[PDB]
Amino acid sequence: RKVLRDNIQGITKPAIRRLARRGGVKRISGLIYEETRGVLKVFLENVIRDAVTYTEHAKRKTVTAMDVVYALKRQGRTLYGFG
Amino acid sequence: VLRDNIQGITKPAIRRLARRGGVKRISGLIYEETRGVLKVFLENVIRDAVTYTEHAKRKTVTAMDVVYALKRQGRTLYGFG
Amino acid sequence: KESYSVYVYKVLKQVHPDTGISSKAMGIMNSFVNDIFERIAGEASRLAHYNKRSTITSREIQTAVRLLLPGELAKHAVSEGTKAVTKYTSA
Amino acid sequence: KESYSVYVYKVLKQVHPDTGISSKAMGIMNSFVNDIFERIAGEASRLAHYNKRSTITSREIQTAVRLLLPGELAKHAVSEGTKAVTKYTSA
Amino acid sequence: PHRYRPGTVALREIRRYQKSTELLIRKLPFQRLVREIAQDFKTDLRFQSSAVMALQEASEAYLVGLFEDTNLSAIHAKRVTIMPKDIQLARRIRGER
Amino acid sequence: HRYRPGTVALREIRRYQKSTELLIRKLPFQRLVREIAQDFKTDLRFQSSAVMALQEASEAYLVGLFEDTNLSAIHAKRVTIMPKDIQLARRIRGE
Amino acid sequence: HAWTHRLRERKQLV
Amino acid sequence: KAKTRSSRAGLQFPVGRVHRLLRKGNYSERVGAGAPVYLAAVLEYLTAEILELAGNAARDNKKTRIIPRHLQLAIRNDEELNKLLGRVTIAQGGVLPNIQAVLLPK
Amino acid sequence: KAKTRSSRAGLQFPVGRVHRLLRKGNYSERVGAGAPVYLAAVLEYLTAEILELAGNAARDNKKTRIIPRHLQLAIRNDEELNKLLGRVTIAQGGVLPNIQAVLLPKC
DNA sequence: ACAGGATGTATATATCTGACACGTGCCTGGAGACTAGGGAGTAATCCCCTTGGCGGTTAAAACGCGGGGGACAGCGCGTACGTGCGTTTAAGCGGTGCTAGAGCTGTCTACGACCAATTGAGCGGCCTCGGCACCGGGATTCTCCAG
DNA sequence: CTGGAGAATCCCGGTGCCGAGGCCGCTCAATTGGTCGTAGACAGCTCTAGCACCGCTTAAACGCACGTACGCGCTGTCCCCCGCGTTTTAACCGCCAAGGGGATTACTCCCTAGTCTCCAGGCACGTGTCAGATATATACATCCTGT
Repeated sequence: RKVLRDNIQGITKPAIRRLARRGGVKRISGLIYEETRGVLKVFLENVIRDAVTYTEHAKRKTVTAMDVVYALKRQGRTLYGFG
Repeated sequence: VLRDNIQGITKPAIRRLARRGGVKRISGLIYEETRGVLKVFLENVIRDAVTYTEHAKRKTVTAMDVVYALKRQGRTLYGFG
Repeated sequence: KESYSVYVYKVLKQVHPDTGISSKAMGIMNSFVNDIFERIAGEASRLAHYNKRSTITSREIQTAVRLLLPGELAKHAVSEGTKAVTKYTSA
Repeated sequence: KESYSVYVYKVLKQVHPDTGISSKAMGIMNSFVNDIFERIAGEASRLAHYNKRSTITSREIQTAVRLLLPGELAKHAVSEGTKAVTKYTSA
Repeated sequence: PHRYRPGTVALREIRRYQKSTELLIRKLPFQRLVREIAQDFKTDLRFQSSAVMALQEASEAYLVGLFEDTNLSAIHAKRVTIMPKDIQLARRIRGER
Repeated sequence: HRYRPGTVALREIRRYQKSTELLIRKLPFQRLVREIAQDFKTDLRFQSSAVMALQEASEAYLVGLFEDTNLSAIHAKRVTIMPKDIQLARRIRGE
Repeated sequence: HAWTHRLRERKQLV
Repeated sequence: KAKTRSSRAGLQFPVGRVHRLLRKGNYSERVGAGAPVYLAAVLEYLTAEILELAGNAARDNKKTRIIPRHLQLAIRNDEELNKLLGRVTIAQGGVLPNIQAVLLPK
Repeated sequence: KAKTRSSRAGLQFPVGRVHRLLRKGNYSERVGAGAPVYLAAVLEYLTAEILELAGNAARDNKKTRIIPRHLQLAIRNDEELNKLLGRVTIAQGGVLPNIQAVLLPKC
């Protein structure tokens, strides 16, 4: 509720398998799943620590979608479709 | 005026770069294949660096025109600015 | 400035006079035009400082187009823009 | 503006009071300082447009430092710069 | 009874998920992940609903970008499965480690 | 006597990773650059430092492939790098 | 010492 | 007689809105007169060829509204737009249908 | 009577030079007073770590004069400066002496 | 392989529905007209430095040869992963409700641009000299096969 | 595998010299000192929309079992690449000369900011309605285990 512990296991095994099959992956070993949790963990930390600092600079308690776009335009991963 | 000139990048010269890269053993088909890489890589830098000189209405490619072309392609080079 | 969606829709009716566009697809085209805008103008600004000038002209943009657009997109858009300037000055 | 080589050499004598620096190594440090300058100022300029302001303050640079410098370089340089501002206003 | 060979259902799904464009992670566990990470930077943050949807659709586009490259690094060295060597290799070539 | 094959190649890696000098002969490099630029605009001129900038950038680019080509060949349980590996490593790189 | 508290080096001695 | 500059130049993108965004963008001290005319042709040209190709893709799926799947298929099946938009992801875009030939039977 | 504003901040980088580069650099319409003071301290801090590390590099190679191999060795032997300068080519830089573990003579 | 059983997959028709396209009012931002001034065009210098050539030294490239180490194909084991079924857990609607805070408006004032007068910090130039480099000379240090 | 073995990297001292490094003038840029005026801080208020909770579906995750196809280790072959030697090519250096073109300076004009008036294009906000989604039955193109 407050501390919000361990939701990285919320990304399940068949959720990862769907993402792999967009890439055209036919066979998946059992050790990908713990690695893939570890990968986007450090991916989201690099995006959120940018997008929060836009909001703290604008003195807001919320985080807008435009702040996320500015964090991703920063890292060479520009989004289209949010402004 | 100038003939086939990519052959000036000699076989031991390509070997020296791979030794600095840390390659212990090199197959034979690479020597006619890295020459196809510089031919791509220089045509993407000299194409940009000429367009700085044509914009500034010069005839000599300066050192900064190379650095501005390299900084644009994400290869920032120090030691010439 | 809020959008380009009027102007995008005029081009779409000009090219494909029957097809339509969803709102989500319009918002991508709206974000698309804004992206290339500060790609070109943000880079043509750097050409002014590299030549110690203070005006951005059509010449400053024409070389900025040749840096950004690869291949035949350069050879068409440069030919496209010079048609617009010569029509603009003659009228 | 032509160089920073006087100011680089003052820092070098302050840190290592015996070592020296070649001219080619000075030209890299000269190009180094110019690179981070428009990394910070070129990005802190974008914070002014994102908040529709027109002044660049120390607050505009402090958040621009926290975006650019990773890890403990952020935690030191922010603490470094606020020492300089408070000394500047008090004197 | 009827039973497909081990690999025909796999190729069936690759044609399925490359055809459609929906978001593949369930929303409420992802929308709970972002508040796990945001607590370590500033307590008591609030999120626009479109801000979280931007975080799926970039991160899902990021992970599919990996599995296109880890697949190539597994076809290279003549395999079909993907070991976690492949993920570790096709991030160190990209320059992420 | 004669060394076993490989031990000389290791000693070069000990040496060329220690030096910083340019590994391509400079005069055939200038002749290469002036004929590539021959195609774009005829009758161009070059500053001498402008070519040396193209020297050091392109050498650092090719070295940049060969530590990533080398990781491709180790990944294939091999030692010899091959043109399969270069075509891989620049394709993951995004070229 | 010029600036030790200002600079960062904790681990390790290399 | 209004006679807007886009109509005066024969374009359809707003020359005035480009000219204001150049001046209110801290790009330079001055902006030339022919400069926003030249941008408005280029931006109108690039949006013409995407809607050319995306209109072809919507016809191939027997639809009339262009959906952002069609923008994804229009860009990724053109090699010059791929070099322009390599670092760009598209929301609700998806991936090209592409299966590696090694994985196919048998 | 001079009392240069960099000396008021207790720095060595020229605050007045930085303030001039911000104004004619076309970054905004206005530049605050505390802005070039805060920026010059940051630029001083970054040079103060490279020259401290490259100074240790030349001392380890028994030389009293930093040449740009020492800048290459000082940057690439971190993880923060390496991350900051990950796409930077240094003139006359060379490579770290790295050899893969598989490419070694067995026994 | 053939075949047919079986399973998906495509196809056609029908029927909702809600988002798209269109219309309207309005308003504020673009156009017109004009003035002022300075940025930039242009001509004319200078003179740096780039191109071209030459001759000699010699390091490096090229070539050939022999051999062995590595690539690669083949084979076999066996286990880890797909397929599928049954069970179970939450995601997902959708509906309600609360209030935090985002957004906006209106003052107002401190802060930065601008200016003019005024130095001195920093550039250029010019010196010297010593750090580093090259040379030579052993001095350890791996590498190597014949035992 | 040990052992001299030859080869090689290291440490050593010695010339020695060119490039750091510290002088010198000196001038152009930073500083001081005021002075507008407006950007921005701040208070106040509106109300959106985000958080929280509810239940109730049911799709999707989970767990389990099974067989099998792939990973992986092993072996053997051979050939392709390394190492070494000899020979040849041309990079490199130093020197020289010529002039193109970069760089700078005056000069002047034409272009653009700026102001004000003016007004119509393009916003917000509406509203019908058809493209599309969903469903259902049909026809079809699959995989595949048998024979």
